[PDB]
Amino acid sequence: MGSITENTSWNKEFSAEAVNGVFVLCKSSSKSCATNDLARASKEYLPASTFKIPNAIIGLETGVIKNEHQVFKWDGKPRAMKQWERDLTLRGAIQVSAVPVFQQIAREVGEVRMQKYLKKFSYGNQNGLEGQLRISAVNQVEFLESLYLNKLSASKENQLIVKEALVTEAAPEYLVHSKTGFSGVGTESNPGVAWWVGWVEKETEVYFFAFNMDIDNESKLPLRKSIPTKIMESEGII
Amino acid sequence: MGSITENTSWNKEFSAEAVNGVFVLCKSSSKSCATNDLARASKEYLPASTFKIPNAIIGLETGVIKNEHQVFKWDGKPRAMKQWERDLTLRGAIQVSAVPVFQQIAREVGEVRMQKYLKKFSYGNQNISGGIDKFGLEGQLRISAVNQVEFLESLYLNKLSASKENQLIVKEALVTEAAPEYLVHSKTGFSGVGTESNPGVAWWVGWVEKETEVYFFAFNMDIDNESKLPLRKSIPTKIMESEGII
Ligand SMILES: [Co+2]
Ligand SMILES: [Co+2]
Repeated sequence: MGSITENTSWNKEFSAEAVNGVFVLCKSSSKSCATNDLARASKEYLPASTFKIPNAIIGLETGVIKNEHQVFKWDGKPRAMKQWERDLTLRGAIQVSAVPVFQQIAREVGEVRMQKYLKKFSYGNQNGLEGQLRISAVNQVEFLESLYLNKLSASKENQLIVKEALVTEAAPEYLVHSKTGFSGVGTESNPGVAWWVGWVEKETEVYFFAFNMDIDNESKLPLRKSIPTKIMESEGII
Repeated sequence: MGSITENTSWNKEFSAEAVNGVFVLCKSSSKSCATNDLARASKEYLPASTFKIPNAIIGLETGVIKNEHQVFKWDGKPRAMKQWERDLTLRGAIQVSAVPVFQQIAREVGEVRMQKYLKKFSYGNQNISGGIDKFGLEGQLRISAVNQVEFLESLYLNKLSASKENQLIVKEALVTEAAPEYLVHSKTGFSGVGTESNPGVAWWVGWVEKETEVYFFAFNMDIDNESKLPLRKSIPTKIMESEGII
């Protein structure tokens, strides 16, 4: 966000769970973010399901998604996960991380048009067989800020629609917009990535966060939520 | 639309607690509603804090509220509730039910423009007389449950005489519980207590997004004792739970 600061005490939470990752946190009025690893904060990883955010905005922007009330009806073919084998709203599709739904959105937007929006959005970047899209935590928090401030190259309507769909928790005092990613299990040599991106609105303040971690045990996935919670709890947030 | 339908069956929980109230419930796809009392459903009551919903939209439309990231700054003047003595966002001012913040908005909106948008929303009997900004809590403005539900349907579907973006802002301001399987939008209302013949009213109005479906509700009850209040939340819940919603 301009200047990024190291908070090495955060690493205690990671080390207690034997997890290699990075948490990035930004207070909105600060225009400067904090982290546990300076080098890993700006390091680019596959967005996985977190890509469903810029996906949903382009999908609306192109008219591929007509409006917020559009249902994505199940065609009949057996999908990879059971949770996906039902009709879905926009929030439904996002929260169950229904890949096929967004694959179909991605097809009828197009590879070139998608790329045009990703450029404008400044969402991650590309790299001679393919070169998959990767994104840095620093880029996530920058991304979500522009989404929150309504400052993306999209209508405010379309940004607002996606934001409600990103609502994951709600209490009288705070509102949590978040999205999870998981690229798959990996090895110790070559690990998968787990994401949690979002922001926490509390009081008159806003905190943007991007967390990622190496994952080589199925069982450690839920840690993508406890590490960022325990840090934000002791920071004095939630 | 479709219809409303008395179902005395729900009265169970009301008798259970000696509560004179009404629930309206409406399946959106079915385009139809269901209640315990057709008579009380159409009976118009003081909106109280449920009135913040319209006031938010009128405030956004009129430019009074600049946008969703507007901060309503606390001057340092004492307020009736500890919870109001802090700076507030839109969601904040709606959640803690901050009377003075919204009273300020009503006054910057004016009687004229408050009539304008309230006419356009078909909000209640639309009658705002008496006091420039008291019409919600202890004024002349009154609204039915069915009307609440009607209004809230128009909000969900962005059908109001107000821009979509302002409609979406307030819709987010109303999120009160989020789960993977469903989302919840509501406001509470509460006019006061006691009798001297005439008892107070207590509202809970919202809608629930469950899978592909969505259920609109408005609820009110008669309150003469302060304690039976949480039943404004719990009773409508218990019924939705039985009907299989949450
Ligand atoms: Co928000
Ligand atoms: Co909603």
